[PDB]
Amino acid sequence: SEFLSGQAAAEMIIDKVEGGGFDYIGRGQIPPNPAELLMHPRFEQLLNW
Amino acid sequence: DTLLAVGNPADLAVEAIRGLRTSLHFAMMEAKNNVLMISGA
Repeated sequence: SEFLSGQAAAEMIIDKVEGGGFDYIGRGQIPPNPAELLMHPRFEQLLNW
Repeated sequence: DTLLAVGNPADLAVEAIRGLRTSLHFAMMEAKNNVLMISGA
C-alpha cells in the first residue's frame, strides 16, 4: 500500500522470509481504496522490475 | 441525497460496480467512441 500510494520506495518494501528463503512484500496498512491503488502504474512498474 | 459510491465506498453494491468498471474497461475498448449508453428494460 505504501509503495502504491507513493510514500515508500521500491526497495523499502521487500523483506526476507526467515525460514523460507524467499522475499516477500506485505500489504502494508489497509488502504481506503485498495482497488484503485492496484490500478496505479506503480504496480506494473514494480512487477516489471 | 448522495451517491452510494461516495457515501459508503466499502459497500457490497459498490464492489460489484467496481467489478463492472473493470469489465467495461475491457468491453469498451475497440468501440466507436467513449460514449456508454445505459438503458433500463
